[PDB]
Amino acid sequence: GSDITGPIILQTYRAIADYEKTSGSEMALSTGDVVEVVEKSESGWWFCQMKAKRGWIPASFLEPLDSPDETEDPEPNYAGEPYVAIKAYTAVEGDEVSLLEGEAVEVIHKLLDGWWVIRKDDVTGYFPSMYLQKSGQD
Amino acid sequence: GPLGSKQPPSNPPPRPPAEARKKPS
Repeated sequence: GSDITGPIILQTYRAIADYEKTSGSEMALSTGDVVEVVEKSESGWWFCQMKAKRGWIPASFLEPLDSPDETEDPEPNYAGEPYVAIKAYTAVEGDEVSLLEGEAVEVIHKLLDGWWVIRKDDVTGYFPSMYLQKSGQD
Repeated sequence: GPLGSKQPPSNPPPRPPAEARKKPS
């Protein structure tokens, strides 16, 4: 059930909310359950395998069970980098932002919870990481 | 049938839970 530390180098995480998929993919999450991440990305969607099956689960809803990594540790810099909206979406909440297909913006912080913080026309808010792409520097 | 890598869902993950924010701990 629990051997000595060594050949065990997985990313264990613990959930804290009842998330039942969403679309024709992902995986079911029950508060208290642990997931052994197999693959991870920046889109905010994580790939983890459970005692049964694997899939995609929300990192935000997730909560490190003991993973020494404790998820990527970015730095919220007001400097940020310019990003261009690659998807059409309208703000549904005060925190979230509102952008169209091509409405550039200035990121203020990039997190693994998916919904990134984007300041469009001096309006920092929440907008999916994937919903926009990078387009700064040289 | 390996065609590349594990593609991500077509819909972003739901916002974090209130219990998680109100209580970071």
